Amino acid sequence: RLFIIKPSGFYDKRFLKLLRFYILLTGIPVAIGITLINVXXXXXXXXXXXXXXXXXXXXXXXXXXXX
Amino acid sequence: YCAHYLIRFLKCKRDSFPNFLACKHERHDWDYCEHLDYVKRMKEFERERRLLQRKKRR
Amino acid sequence: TGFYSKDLIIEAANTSYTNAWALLMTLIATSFTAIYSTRIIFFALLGQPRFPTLVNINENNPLLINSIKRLLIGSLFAGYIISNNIPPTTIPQMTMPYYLKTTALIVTIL
Amino acid sequence: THQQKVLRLYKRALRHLESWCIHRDKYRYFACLLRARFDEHKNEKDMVKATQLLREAEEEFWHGQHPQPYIFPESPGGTSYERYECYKVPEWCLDDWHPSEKAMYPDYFAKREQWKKLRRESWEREVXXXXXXXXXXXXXXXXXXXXXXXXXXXXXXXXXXXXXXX
Amino acid sequence: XXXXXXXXXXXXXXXXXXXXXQAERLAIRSRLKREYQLQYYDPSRRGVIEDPALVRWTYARSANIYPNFRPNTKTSLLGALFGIGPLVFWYYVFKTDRDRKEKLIQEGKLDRTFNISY
Amino acid sequence: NMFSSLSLVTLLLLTMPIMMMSFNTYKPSNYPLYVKTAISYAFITSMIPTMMFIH
Amino acid sequence: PPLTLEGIKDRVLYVLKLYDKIDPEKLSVNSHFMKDLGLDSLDQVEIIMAMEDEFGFEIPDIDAEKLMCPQEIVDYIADKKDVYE
Amino acid sequence: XXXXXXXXXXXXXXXXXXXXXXXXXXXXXXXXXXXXXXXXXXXXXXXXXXXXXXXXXXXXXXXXXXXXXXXXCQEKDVLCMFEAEMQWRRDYKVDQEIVNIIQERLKACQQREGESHRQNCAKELEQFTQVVKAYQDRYXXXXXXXXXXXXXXXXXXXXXXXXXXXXXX
Amino acid sequence: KYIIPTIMLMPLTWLSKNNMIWVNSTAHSLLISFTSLLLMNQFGDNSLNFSLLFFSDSLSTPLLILTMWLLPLMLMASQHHLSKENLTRKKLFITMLISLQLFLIMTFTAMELILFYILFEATLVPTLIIITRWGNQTERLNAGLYFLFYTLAGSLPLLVALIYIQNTVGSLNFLMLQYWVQPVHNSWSNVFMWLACMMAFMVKMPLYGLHLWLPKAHVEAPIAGSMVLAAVLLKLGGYGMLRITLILNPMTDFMAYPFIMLSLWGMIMTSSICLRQTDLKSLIAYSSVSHMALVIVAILIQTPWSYMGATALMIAHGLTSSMLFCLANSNYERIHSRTMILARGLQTLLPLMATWWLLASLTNLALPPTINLIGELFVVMSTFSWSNITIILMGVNMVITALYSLYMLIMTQRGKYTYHINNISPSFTRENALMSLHILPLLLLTLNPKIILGPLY
Repeated sequence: RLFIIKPSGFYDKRFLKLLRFYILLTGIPVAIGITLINVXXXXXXXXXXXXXXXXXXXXXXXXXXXX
Repeated sequence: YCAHYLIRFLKCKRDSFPNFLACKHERHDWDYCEHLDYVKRMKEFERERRLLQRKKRR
Repeated sequence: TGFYSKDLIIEAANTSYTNAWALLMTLIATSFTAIYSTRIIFFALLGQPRFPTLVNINENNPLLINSIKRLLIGSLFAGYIISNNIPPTTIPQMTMPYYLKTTALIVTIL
Repeated sequence: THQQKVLRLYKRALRHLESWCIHRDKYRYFACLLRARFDEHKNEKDMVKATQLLREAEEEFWHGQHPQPYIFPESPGGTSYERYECYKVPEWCLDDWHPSEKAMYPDYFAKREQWKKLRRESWEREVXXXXXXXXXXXXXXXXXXXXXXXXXXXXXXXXXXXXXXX
Repeated sequence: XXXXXXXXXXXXXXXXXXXXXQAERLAIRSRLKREYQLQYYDPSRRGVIEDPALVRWTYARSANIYPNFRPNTKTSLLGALFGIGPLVFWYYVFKTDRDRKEKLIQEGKLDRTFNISY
Repeated sequence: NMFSSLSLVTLLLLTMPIMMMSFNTYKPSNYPLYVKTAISYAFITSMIPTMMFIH
Repeated sequence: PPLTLEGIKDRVLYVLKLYDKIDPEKLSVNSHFMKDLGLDSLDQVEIIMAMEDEFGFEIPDIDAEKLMCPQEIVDYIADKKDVYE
Repeated sequence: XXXXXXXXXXXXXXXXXXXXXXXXXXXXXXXXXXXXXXXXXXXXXXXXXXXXXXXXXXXXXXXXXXXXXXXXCQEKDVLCMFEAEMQWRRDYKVDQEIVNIIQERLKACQQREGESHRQNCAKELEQFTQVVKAYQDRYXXXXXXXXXXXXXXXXXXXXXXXXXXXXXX
Repeated sequence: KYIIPTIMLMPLTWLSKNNMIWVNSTAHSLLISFTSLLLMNQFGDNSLNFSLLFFSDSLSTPLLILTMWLLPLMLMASQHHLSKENLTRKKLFITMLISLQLFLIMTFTAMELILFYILFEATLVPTLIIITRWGNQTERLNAGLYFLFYTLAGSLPLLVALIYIQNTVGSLNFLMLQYWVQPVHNSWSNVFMWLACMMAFMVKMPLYGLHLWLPKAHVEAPIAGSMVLAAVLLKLGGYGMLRITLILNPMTDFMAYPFIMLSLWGMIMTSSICLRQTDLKSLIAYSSVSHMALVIVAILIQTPWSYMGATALMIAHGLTSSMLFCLANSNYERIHSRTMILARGLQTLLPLMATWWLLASLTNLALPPTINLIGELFVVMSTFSWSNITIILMGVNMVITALYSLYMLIMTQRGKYTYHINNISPSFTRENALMSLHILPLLLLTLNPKIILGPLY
């Protein structure tokens, strides 16, 4: 057994823990973002009829989060 | 240039399967036509050398 | 596995309209490969040991045996799997049995 | 000094000899030949003749000077790991370690704290002893050894203690 | 820069003047080392030491610009030809290439048919 | 159809240690062995499309 | 493999005994080569070079004059290469 | 589909007559991996597609056509120019991606033939040369950055060359 | 939407108690920067005007987002400084940044030239007070006077230039109205009309001649390193060169020809000096000359491909050079000198900051497509259509782009540090956060760089 070369480590490893804790905290809407495609329907290609041009979303294809 | 015997090599490769190294009959055809084609190209060079000797006499 | 890679280039190079000085320079280099390859064997490995240090330990580890032995399959069967399975275009070996074909093998011997 | 200049060239000549020769038995043959060449002039002391040979020693040696000489392992300069393999950590970084992590393995921290307290007390005594040396400028060539036996520590304490470990 | 023989141990004599010359070099070497020795070997410091020689090295390039250059002579004009000069050098290079290009567009087209980018 | 799917597997296998590099799960002394195991199965997944290429 | 303080002294003494120029009975370890052992001015440089070949090769030109005794040379080689903990 | 041409149909049929061996390594691995996880991926994709049920149709593509061209209205006035300048920029942004489709037709030809390369196709080669040459002359590609006011001068420059050359012959 | 909440930062710092201040100034600024990305990105074929001409929409400016990105970052690295002095002095030099942020938003948003001019020179006033105070080394005034008498000497000719255009040809105003502009007939009287519009932007965007404005501002440090990020904002603050060259003088490019040749030599000679220099901050100061010289080349070609590389490099350099200065500040706070040779030691003493040193250095070179590969390479590709000779000169510059970065690395990658005893703690939690907030936004631009280069993209 030896004492070996020493670094700081305590300041270094804590920052990576503090960074990832706030990635994981906003990693929940990333998980919801997958289910938004799964549960809710995205978009279908269809010809528009003369009745309404824009309602809520004017023209948006793919992803419900875009609308 | 070979065309006919060269196409036969691809026929062995089409139904090759595991252990595809065992194909000698198709490989021998590529060594027969190309050797005759190289000899035909060598014959054209030999004909040009023979024509130069006859032209020098006149 | 040398003939299936190195020797195919030398045989193909001789039948060309390309530069003669470039062709002659490559032939000296093919025979030059034998010098530094033997300079690993004869200079260091072969003969009396030079003795680098008093009491030097050299032993085979379990991690070493599993690496070198399985590299031997790749260094021997390379001319069986890669050369045969891959579809080629235009055969080069046809002309000069002693001047072009034999010269690739004779350079390594000489 | 005349004696030092001969020894410095002779040390270089032996290590430069093993670059030309391959085998160790052939190395010993040429080593005896080099001894006979220098012993002929070593017998008598000269002021003009010996100094002429010293400048002559640079010749012949410089004619065969670059066959890529061997420095063997970790050597000052040369080739193959001069400062490599040993990255090391400074002694200043050891005390810089934060709590909680410093609590792990307390045997290394407590022993270092005892040496640090001894170094702090001896620093005042070492400063007076260093200026006590007779020069009255600052220093002459090299650092002076300790005279006192009770106080210990010869001038520098952190010079030998805590350096590097491979 | 290198001469016919590389300088390392060439031309050395003991004499009397050279013996005192090495004594002069060690006198300053030991003087500047001891003031470093007094600053390095104490735990009470904690910080980066100044050193007057290193500060004057940085001051040599960052400052001492306009205190110098007061003797301009012919050396300064030679430096101007190496600076403002090469700017005029490319003026007869880029224009000649452009006049070569501009003539091709109007008569005898050289530009590729499969070109659309910029 | 299998040629397109299996080709991306070799690309993904090499990036999996990089995905687990940023903390994720704790691996003491096993990280040098984890690289060995990742490339070992990457060779087998690359052998099949080359065998498909001969066919 | 790590080097021991007792092992390094025995290794240096073994090389000096087979040198042929120096007597194996006259000098052991404590006796200095400068006064006790019959060694020339040029002989000390050759003996120091052979000792470096067996162990870790490190020999300064300035420190070559300071080292003469086999007991002192064994301690100087161990301290520079970091030995005995 | 519809817009993209490509090849009509690929053959792809195995015979396997020479050598008994272990049938085929390519055929055995294809049948095994189809039911291993490829069948599970098809089942999971069908489970999510059925779970959608209600879906919005949406307009997607917008109309807006002509509204007077730029080479009809003149003189510096914001009321007339703005509608004309928006029309030209609409055409220029679409024509950037028109070429992309024709470029991808040439990309599809290169892979499908391989050994033939330039010996066959010909239809995709002729279609690319006609459009790019027209794109180089009409839609800037030489007359600096995009501007609708400068485009009319670029069209006038090509028209002046047609009037001068035909009059001589 | 953008202005008004930025103005409300001024009463925020003064009303809050002495113990806080820094918590309120940083947190509230971050939520305003989130809302800038929320609304400004939406555009049609041609980007339609925001409202009345006070602050307008963005046509080819995602560079406003960068100003909002540095809006909290210009407070993070300045935390080490200012703390020793009075509480009233702390509040003053946060509000000078708020005033900078107030005027910098106004420059990029407002689609104008007449009122843009009185916001262009208006950024110089808060930076002057910032530079002339808190400077640790001397010659603050030999850099402070040079800060104005380079810029104002070149920019005051815009009063005789811009007003001369609107008196003859309609009015400048909206730029969306600017289609009245007829091509210049090219005469000896029209020479000084073009020069006066250019010389203003020839100073802020440094060349080979009249370039000494920039190194004096960087070497003589204002406050710590966070104010040097605002000096990076001044380089990209002269963005009107994208607008003037395209609209005001479209036919004029014959007089641009000598100015390209000046900037082309401001690539080899500006890089050569950036090798043997002593100061760590100076080796970023001269690399910033050559990196912004690439943009000046791209503008004067006027090709649609070059503006793509021009707009990319404005954002690319704005987050890479500022990243490098934060690393220079992190060594300046520990060693207390800007010398490269003296401050030597990475990995051994600075274990995690050394990886940030690597990522910042390599981004100056052409890495996998982050932003600088979309920046630099696009200009080099566009220069060949101008002339074939360019890449022979431009390729040599690509060798020395490594010689900025690697020479900064190697001269710090030696694990000696014999003279240095300080720098016990490697980096505080805020110091490592600074380094991440510069590279990770560029790493997110790998997926979609549409909001990084957009003049008709």
